[PDB]
Amino acid sequence: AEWIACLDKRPLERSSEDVDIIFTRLKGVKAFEKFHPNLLRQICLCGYYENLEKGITLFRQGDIGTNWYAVLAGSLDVKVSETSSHQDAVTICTLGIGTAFGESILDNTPRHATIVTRESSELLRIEQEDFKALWEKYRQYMAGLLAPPYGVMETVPSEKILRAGKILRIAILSRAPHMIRDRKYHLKTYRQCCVGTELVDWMIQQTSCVHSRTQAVGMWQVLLEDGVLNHVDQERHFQDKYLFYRFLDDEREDAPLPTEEEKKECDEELQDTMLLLSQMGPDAHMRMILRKPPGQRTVDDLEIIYDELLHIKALSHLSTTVKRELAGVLIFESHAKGGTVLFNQGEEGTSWYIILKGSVNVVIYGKGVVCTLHEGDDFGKLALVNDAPRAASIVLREDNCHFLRVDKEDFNRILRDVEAN
Repeated sequence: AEWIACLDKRPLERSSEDVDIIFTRLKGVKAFEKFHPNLLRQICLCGYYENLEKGITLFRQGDIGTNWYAVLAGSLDVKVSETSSHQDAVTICTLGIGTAFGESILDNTPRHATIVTRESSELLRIEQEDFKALWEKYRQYMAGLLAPPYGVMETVPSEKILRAGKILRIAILSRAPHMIRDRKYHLKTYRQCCVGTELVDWMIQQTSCVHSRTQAVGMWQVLLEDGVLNHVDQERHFQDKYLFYRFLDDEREDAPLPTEEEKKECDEELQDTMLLLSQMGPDAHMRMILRKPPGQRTVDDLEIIYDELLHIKALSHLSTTVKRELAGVLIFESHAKGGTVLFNQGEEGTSWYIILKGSVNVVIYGKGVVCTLHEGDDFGKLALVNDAPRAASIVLREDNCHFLRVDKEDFNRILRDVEAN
């Protein structure tokens, strides 16, 4: 609440002291995590703070705009009308925490849409003049965030996960050496690998009971999806079964040994590693489960899914019992190539989408890109209660986008199923 007072101060009277407090609060904004320190600094020096209650119209389709924004909290509905009356505006999508919008002020272009707060919200705003100055001075650090024509239409293991893989392999080679070895299966020999069930066994017994095998599976998956732990053949998902997996370091015949320094390192630096995977586990697990058809999920899968839906803000306007039923019906879909068209304006639709990873461009004929959506954002909700065709097109803005999808047939079945009480 301190940063708010800093932003509520005049720009010219802001000490680099204030700038530091505002900076800290803003460094975490999804749309900012890719900003050059100096850029995010300028913003802290010229930006303002707005707190809006639900139901307020920030601005209207057809007007000349005055500010650029970043959602700090709450969410907003983007509405567009095909007529001349705002009465005919339908909600196209919803913007959430971390998303920015309003860049059409750069060339004085009239707003393509009407934005209405959907709930109590907090925004960071930058006025026209300032924003234009910033854009000219930090363009290359923005061309990936802004919709065309101000930005562009579109745009191996991790480093942390690659370290956890290292740290576990040594703890296993240290405490349970017998776990990594050549294994004979069917007149064939698999070199230096581990066994699914035994990895789970070992994870549970190490620090923290981890409470369950399922939890363990999610945590190992975190490594297998990032490529540090791979199924001896190719499988994309980790299974608590008699299947062989291999760590990266064991990819070559000859391999170095944890030369004490590491062991000393692993020793101390292992505890947090488990806690880290523990945190990152539930997600990886859900995306592995949702790949199973609605009728092939165990009582346990649905719980793992449910647990995670509770963290999805786009679903916070739904009853617990409703979200419970949703786990057995949710659909998951990813697309590897940017430029891919999820659906086009004019097509029938019956699906509501929520973004898990990536971003998309919302295109409306004759106008172009009216706004870009990111993680946490959702679109197509109108298709769950209305038969009108898609009022816009959705195009992937980058590679490897993940989505959560809810279809109208399944949503209604649930809504009435819950009327049975």
